[PDB]
Amino acid sequence: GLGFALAKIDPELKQCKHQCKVQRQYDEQQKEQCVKECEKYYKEKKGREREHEHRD
Repeated sequence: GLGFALAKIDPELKQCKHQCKVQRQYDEQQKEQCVKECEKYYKEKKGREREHEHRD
């Protein structure tokens, strides 16, 4: 299919995913779980969402 597109998402995952990928190296499945938790915050709230944006 046409999965080449980056398909950017909300920035809140930028910082949370970064934290997951920088702290304690994780396998594809292990990193999937951390993203799942970060993504879960976004998913559950499903609102405008706000963050400090200390990093990036």
